[PDB]
Amino acid sequence: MRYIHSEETIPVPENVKVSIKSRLVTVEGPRGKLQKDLSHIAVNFSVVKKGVIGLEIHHGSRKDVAALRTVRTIINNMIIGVTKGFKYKMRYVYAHFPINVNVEKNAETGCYEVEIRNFIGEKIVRKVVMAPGVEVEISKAQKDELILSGNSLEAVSQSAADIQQICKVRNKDIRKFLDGIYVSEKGNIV
Amino acid sequence: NEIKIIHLRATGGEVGASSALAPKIGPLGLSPKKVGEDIAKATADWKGLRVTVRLTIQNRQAQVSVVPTASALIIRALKEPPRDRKKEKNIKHNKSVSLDEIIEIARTMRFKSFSKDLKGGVKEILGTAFSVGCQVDGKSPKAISDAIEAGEIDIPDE
Amino acid sequence: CTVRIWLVNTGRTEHVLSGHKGSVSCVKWGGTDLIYTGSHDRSVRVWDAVKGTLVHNFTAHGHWVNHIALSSDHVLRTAYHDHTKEVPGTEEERRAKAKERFEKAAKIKGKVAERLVSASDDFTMYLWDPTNNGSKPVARLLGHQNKVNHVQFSPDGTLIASAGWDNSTKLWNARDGKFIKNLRGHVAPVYQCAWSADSRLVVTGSKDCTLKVWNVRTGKLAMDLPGHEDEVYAVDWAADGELVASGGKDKAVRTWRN
Amino acid sequence: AGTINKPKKPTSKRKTTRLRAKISKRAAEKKRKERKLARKNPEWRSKLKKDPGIPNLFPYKERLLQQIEEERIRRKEEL
Amino acid sequence: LKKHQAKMTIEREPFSETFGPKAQRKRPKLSFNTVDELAGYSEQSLDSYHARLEEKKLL
Amino acid sequence: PKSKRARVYHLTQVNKKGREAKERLFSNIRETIPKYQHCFVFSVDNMRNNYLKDVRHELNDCRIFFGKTKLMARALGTTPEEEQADGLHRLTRYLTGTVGLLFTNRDPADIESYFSNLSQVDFARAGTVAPRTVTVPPGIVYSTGGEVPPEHDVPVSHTLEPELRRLGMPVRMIKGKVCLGDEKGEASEGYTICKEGEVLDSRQTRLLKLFSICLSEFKVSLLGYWSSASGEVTELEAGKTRPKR
Amino acid sequence: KNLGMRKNGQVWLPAKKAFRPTKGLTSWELRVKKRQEQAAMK
Amino acid sequence: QHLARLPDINPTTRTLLVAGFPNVGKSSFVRSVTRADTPVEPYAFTTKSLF
Amino acid sequence: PQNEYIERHRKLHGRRLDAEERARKKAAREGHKNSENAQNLRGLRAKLYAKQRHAQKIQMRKAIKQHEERNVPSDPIPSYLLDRANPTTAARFSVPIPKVRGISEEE
Amino acid sequence: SEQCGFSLKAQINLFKSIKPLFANKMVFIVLNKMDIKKFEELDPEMQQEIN
RNA sequence: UGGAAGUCGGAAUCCGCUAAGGACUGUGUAACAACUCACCUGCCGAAUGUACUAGCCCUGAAAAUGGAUGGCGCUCAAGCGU
Ligand SMILES: [Mg+2]
Repeated sequence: MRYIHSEETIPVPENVKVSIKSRLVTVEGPRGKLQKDLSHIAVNFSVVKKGVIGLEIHHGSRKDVAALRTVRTIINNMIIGVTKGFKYKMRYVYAHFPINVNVEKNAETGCYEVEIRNFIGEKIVRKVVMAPGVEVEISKAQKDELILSGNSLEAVSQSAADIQQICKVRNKDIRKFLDGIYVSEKGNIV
Repeated sequence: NEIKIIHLRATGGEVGASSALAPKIGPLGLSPKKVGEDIAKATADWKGLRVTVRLTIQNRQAQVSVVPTASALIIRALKEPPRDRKKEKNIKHNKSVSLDEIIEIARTMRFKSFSKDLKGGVKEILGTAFSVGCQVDGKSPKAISDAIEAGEIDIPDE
Repeated sequence: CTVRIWLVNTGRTEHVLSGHKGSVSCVKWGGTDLIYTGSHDRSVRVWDAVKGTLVHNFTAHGHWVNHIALSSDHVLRTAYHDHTKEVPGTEEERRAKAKERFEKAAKIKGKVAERLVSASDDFTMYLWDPTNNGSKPVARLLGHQNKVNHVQFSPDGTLIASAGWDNSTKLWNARDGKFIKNLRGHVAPVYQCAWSADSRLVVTGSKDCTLKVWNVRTGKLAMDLPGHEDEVYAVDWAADGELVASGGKDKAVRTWRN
Repeated sequence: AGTINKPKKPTSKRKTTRLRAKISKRAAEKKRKERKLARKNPEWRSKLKKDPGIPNLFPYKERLLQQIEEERIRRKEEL
Repeated sequence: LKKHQAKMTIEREPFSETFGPKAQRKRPKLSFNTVDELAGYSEQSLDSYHARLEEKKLL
Repeated sequence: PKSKRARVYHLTQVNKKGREAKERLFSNIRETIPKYQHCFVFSVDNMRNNYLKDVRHELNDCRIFFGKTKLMARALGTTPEEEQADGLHRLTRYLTGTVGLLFTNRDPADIESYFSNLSQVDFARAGTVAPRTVTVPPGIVYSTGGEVPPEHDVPVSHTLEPELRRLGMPVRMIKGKVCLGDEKGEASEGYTICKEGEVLDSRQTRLLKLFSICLSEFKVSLLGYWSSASGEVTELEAGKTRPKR
Repeated sequence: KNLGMRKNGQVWLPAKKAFRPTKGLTSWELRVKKRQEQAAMK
Repeated sequence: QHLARLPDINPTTRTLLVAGFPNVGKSSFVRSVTRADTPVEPYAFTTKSLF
Repeated sequence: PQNEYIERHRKLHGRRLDAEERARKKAAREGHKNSENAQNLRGLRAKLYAKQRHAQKIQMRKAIKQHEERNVPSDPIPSYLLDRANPTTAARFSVPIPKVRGISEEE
Repeated sequence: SEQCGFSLKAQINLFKSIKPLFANKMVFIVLNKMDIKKFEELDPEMQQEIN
């Protein structure tokens, strides 16, 4: 069955600018500006109402109709990122060897860099480079906590996932060796 | 001057009920020997039966009481022969108890019952007796409960 | 796992004997108003039936207790009926005759002491004298190569007959429990045995569709009784010794005579 | 599996005349054997097959049932 | 009796009721009844263990 | 649709009720209507409502129905044609949201006095306004979270540590004890569960319930009662204020 | 602000609606009438 | 699995064997004198194996 | 270490901070993983997987049928034969197999 | 102090019962929990029994 | 049962209050506690759920020189049905 018409709606807040041209969505807000290329998905964009963006698919199958929900959630995440932002709090815990975390900002590339030392007494220095637009700070309110903030949810969550996966324990019982850096909180900056 | 209430399970006529009680009443200043003596004195009516004992503790002395439970009342009303707990195990409470005794047990347990009337109280006691495994009036407690619903047996009101 | 005591006139349960962990497979009532039970929890228990209380508990067997037998079952089954074919006039005389028959059958060294033999699935029997020995068995009867199904004292109390699943019936001394002789000739497991009134003969009914009458003094197969088309489940010898009744899977009663 | 980077030996869809003839002969033998087994078959079969009836999503099933009642009543009146 | 002791013990107590997460075995099987018998049994067991040791050393 | 969520089958004793529960509620209400002089409508909005058992036990001579709102409305009768008694359709306009019916033979002033003197302290639900700021102190986390003094308190169970971490407390396990930061209460600030005037969400109310901190109360607000003799409904204080449908 | 908790922790996710691509073809009252007619037919 | 987790006890060496009723401080004494991690709790039969 | 030392470690220190959520996510991914295994395994491994899944489905259907039907010997034997393992127990003088395949002398 | 849940008579009886296992050995009775109750605070007939 | 409070086991599995709640579905404790599921109520809003059947697709077992719908290649076909 091909469905003749299907549509979705995305509300836009008052202080948010949205510009779509050739399925290239640019969303600007108080916190910055984001872009996303959605040219791989067949969708007709329109302005159905003042402050509401309409998404239409004509003569589409169930798969094509279902893709519009993903497009809606992606654009809503961009809007939330430029309005409130995204923040991931991570905790690093240890048993014997204290994990040393150093955060620097590379001046030439403009990206943050996280260096991890003394992970279960290892002599190697782990280096993980954040996605651009993601800021990392060592928290002062809580013990052994990093805070990753940004406008792109995908970039923030992927940077958190890279830091989590760089400190992997190998050839040890994970019921006994509990050392690592884990995502402890997800939310908005505002 | 603070009053503490401690509920435990004890066997009547035994001093060893304080064995699991002494580690927590020791710091409270209570003497386990006299606490067990008071427990045995309170539970001398309930020889061989697992009963619930309430301890009220204030100024480092304990007052003992026996909280009545439906299972203990039914097993006491069964009037089984005296037995040795250590040598005779895996017993079954298969004797018969009268409906008047069931109604008296329900009247005793009215202070715990949330039911509206003695019919519901007697039905709760009959269900407890059915779980125990005894008979009522030579018949099944479930059958007498069904008869009380169907109206053949009249339960007095209050 | 219970034994209930019923009053026959009213149909009311007076006592319930509980404490067994398995099915109570056999019950006897002795002349001292003691109830003996054997159960599948490898236990043989003695109860006072007036109070309904447990007096003795024996846990010597290693598997299911199949059968129990008393030294005075032959006179306890018949009470005051005996060879005279006449009954006493009054109930007191009848009770006195029954009591004196029980005492004559149950006297051990001048005092009344009922002896109990228990046949189990651990290939063994045990002999108990609760009056004189208590919880210590008189003897352990060994020699069967398979489970023992039925066991019975002789009417004179000198012999014990046991039927086993090893195709054999064995004879034992009823005093010290020593093995005497083996009655060989059955080809399927022997299910039941029964004594004659004069303690000369034992009839055994087996799974091999046959009854066999054995002379115990010569230790020989006196008579062979075929005719059942299927397995034999129940065998009885009459108290006056006139008839032997058998029944089983062939759905027909068979009475045998001399 | 690493099929894309290191494919294995291909499975040929090109037939051989010997295999084609053998498959045709076995198909003919199988249909003859099925005819023989259906002839010799002792399985019970009904004289009248179980008819499935009228579908529920057909919008005029009620009018069809009305017509069936009316026709049966008319046939009973005529007979 | 020896040809059936193992099957008899397994029939009396299955493996799952003896050891494991669902075991119900609480009382062990002992070759001694009293403390004096246990002391004599331990002395005889130590003597037999030692004697087996010198016999194996000599062999 | 081959791609679908596999429904779990429940191997549990209790089944779904269905239409027979609705018919039983209909029959119970329609058979308790003629036996009682007054029918109160009460509301308990955004409350835990487990103290209605105590209310039922106290008012043993009365009958309390706490079923579905539309089911009770159809049991009473929404229109004057289908109403069971004279004027119950005038009582049905109060049945919006979480409501209950109270069939009684007592005096209306007695019922109002009982429900005005009924006082109970209850755990807050989501959406309520926090009356005060709750802060778990740094160091060993105790059972009450600092409401009682720590000398009178007991350490919290070590099985609650993953639940506290999931609810957002940055707690850790030190030698078998749940601690907020360090065992000596260093290098970590206290955890503010809620602030005064802040609308509580379900995470904060779950944290307060696990720390046994009650920030609300259980109030039963009477909207109006119907009398069988008069045949008319009397409007009360909460009845004049609450929306009707 | 949202009061409920989301199971996977993505609190920014919107309150989704059910995926019903055939929504709006038939009305509720017509479906009630069809329910009555189908029940009588059965 | 139980044999793998069993402690190693040499029967022919210098040994201090602590015994008595439950809840009398045996595990507390062993924790005080040795490095063994045996639990100390106020309920009876906290220690259910040889340490 | 001695006795239940891993259980003691879990009591004293807990587990990894992501263990519960990762176990939940893996249990949630089991459906996609089972479909991928059904559509992508090859050969004898695929045949054994399909057979063992067929066995699981049969056992699950039996369990569901028993849970639906929760709310609803043969030959006479004596007492001493009860609770034992007993067999079920179900002119032209023709044998059960009157004709078999003939064997030639070279075979 | 009998805070273990068992009487001093029971402890002495257990010691006397397991005394035959102590043959050819080295026995020390350690009175624990001296911060709670001293040996001098006992009944002198208890003290005579311990002695 | 040393301990076993729905949740190591064996067997029973009833009643009240009910809107509904198992003499308990799992996590958990030494035992409790605590959490959770079944079931019920409030919010929301219109179509769903299960089991089978028929099409096409994937798997449903393969060795060994490099190769075959005849080859190129073909994806609203240059495949399949009419
Ligand atoms: Mg201890």
